[PDB]
Amino acid sequence: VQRIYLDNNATTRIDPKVKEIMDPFLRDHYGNPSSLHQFGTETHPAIAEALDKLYKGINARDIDDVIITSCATESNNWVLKGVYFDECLKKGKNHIVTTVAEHPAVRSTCNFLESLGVEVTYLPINEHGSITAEQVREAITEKTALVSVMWANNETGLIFPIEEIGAICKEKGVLFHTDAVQAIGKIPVDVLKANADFLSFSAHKFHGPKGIGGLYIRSGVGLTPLFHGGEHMNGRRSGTLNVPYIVGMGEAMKLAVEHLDYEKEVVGKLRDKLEEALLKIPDVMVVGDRIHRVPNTTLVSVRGIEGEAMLWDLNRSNIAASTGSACASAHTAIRLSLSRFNTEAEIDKTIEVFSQAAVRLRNISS
Amino acid sequence: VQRIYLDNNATTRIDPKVKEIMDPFLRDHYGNPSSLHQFGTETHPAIAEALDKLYKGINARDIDDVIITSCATESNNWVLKGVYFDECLKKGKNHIVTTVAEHPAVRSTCNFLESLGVEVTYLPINEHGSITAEQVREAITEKTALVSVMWANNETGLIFPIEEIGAICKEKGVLFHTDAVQAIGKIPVDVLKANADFLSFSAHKFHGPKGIGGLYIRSGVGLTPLFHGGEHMNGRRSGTLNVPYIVGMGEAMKLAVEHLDYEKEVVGKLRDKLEEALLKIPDVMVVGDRIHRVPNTTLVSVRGIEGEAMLWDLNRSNIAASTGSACASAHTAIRLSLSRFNTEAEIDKTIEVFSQAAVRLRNISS
Ligand SMILES: Cc1ncc(COP(=O)(O)O)c(CN[C@@H](C)C(=O)O)c1O
Ligand SMILES: Cc1ncc(COP(=O)(O)O)c(CN[C@@H](C)C(=O)O)c1O
Ligand SMILES: [Cl-]
Ligand SMILES: [Cl-]
Repeated sequence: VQRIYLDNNATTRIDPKVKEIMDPFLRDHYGNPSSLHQFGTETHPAIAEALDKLYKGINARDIDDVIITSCATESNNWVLKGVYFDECLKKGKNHIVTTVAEHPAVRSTCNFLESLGVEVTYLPINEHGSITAEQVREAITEKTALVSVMWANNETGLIFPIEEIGAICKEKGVLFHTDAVQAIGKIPVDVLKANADFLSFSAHKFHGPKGIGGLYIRSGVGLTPLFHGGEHMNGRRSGTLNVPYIVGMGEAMKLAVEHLDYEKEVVGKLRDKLEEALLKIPDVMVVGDRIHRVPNTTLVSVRGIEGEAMLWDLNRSNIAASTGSACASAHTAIRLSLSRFNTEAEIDKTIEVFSQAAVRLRNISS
Repeated sequence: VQRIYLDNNATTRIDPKVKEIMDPFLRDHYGNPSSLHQFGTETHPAIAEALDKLYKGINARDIDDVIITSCATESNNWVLKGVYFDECLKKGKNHIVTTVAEHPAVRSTCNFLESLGVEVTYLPINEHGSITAEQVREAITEKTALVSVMWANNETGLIFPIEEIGAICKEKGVLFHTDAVQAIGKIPVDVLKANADFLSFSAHKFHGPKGIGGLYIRSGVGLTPLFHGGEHMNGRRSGTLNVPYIVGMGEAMKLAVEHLDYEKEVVGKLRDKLEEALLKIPDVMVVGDRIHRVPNTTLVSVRGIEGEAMLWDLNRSNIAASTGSACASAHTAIRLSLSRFNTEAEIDKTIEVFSQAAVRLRNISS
């Protein structure tokens, strides 16, 4: 059996170099880095190289922190609730502005904060598919504690006017956070260009293991810890370090940025090949803008066929893709998200199987 | 080089069967369980067997939840802060009772809760080395939201009068939580005998990977989530599942309980061998009770030699142990904590190296 994985915005395959670099810390070098003997200290070099790969991966400065978390969801919860106790409760700024397209890790936590009496403006999405950057400008009152905007959307792949919103947040003097999970590995990420005080990212989206993530914190920005115990990570996130996953996530970061040119020149080209081959068929239109998109994702709608149906028939031919709410009723569309491991042959066969399914389910609808 | 690891209360070695069972989910079966295609569903059986190994490992019922967390520190933070928003803020019960020997993951979070205006009684430790169970009885006011007591101490190995305290907490109708990290693998753990509403445990203490843990929640007990997003784990802890670490932690639980008789009949006997061989030398006395201790840990003090000194000289001979504050100034003592992989030969050589060091540093003190 030869199956084709086109759902890399749900999770990615661990790169062999990553599993490679992780194995020894699951095998013989199992010491706790917080220990003082050679079993602990023995682990510090590889840890430092990992963190340096991260700093250099997002262009963070040695003055800043790149705290290692359990996942991007922990990073988002820690940002929202931390700036809640920090600014909303203890500085009055009882307002947070974000988008309606944020991951449930953001939207749901902001919903909890509304439950705590916080006023939140969820910025409406336009027809182009992204935020204007001026929506936040007209949105920032004088009691906004934070602006949170994802770097790129997980369903549509649409990049957002970050860097611009970073400049606006610097101007009005307000905290800036970006869920950058779908940006790492796809497009370059610069915390300094973005004027971001907080940045989130999850490892299993650039071919690292699930269950580890990272939160970037600019120098001087305070964030009341989500994990108390105050021993690890300058006290900001307690708990024994996931040494293996840390190392492998450093290597996953490195390999991810070393394939950026490959991601746009090759992976994006296969995206254009598949997508363009797919809209040559009756009633199918891509959801959202096509120009400012991450190279690897396309989200297309189909005739009078729900997304889950094409997911089922595609699954029966061993091709994996997700759904994605689209335009209006929702109706659910197909999200196909490539990676650096897919080939053109897989793409041709995905167009074959796709068209066969389209006329199959489309004909059976009568 | 042959080095001897006697710091299993800091972390343990991943059992080969665990790395074995984990490998495929780092290799070919990398799908996100939240996905609907065969890559996601393909992972559900091994996940279910893992969770069943956990439930059966702590004698939890199918009605209860055993939520998978990032570590025991996340579990403790989630318990304290969750019952804070649940009971202290929204039921007035602005009081929490715990011990002074709790892990910093507990004590530090309770310190944060005091910062939020919560009254906390940190129960004093006695000369026997444990809590009375009646200390909580005389401590439970009518506005206590929760009692938190570790099952066994990480520095001394002393088991605590759990089950008794569980009965007291059932009587006065108050929430009961136990940090059971040092109990798993060492002694049997029964949530039903303990009348515990919340139980914490970390995986890397029974030969699983660092960076995954578990929190047991009795049926009907509400706990406002620390991770919002509400997709995973009945919504109580969002974030993509650490499929590999979940599987391996299930197997680590299983193998841990299948070696309980070996842990007491063999590992405890090697503990008694080393410890008894060690107090035959001048001014050294074990810290705390010797009867009700986990089979694997001993904490001994030495003459006029700080603990860190013996740690250094032992490290130079490639033997790993930790410290542990003891009695009075502190002075710091030696914590040696065994595992199921140590042999008698290692113990004899640890007594040799130990005595040589004792007279070495002891003589140089003049
Ligand atoms: C009782 C107890 N609870 C919780 C923890 C922390 O577990 P995590 O790192 O997975 O959150 C520990 C670690 N102890 C080690 C640090 C020691 O005592 O040396 C512990 O002994
Ligand atoms: C932008 C973004 N942030 C955060 C997350 C969650 O990451 P963790 O599970 O490591 O916390 C995701 C996952 N997306 C997947 C679920 C999807 O869109 O299908 C995401 O796309
Ligand atoms: Cl918090
Ligand atoms: Cl909370």
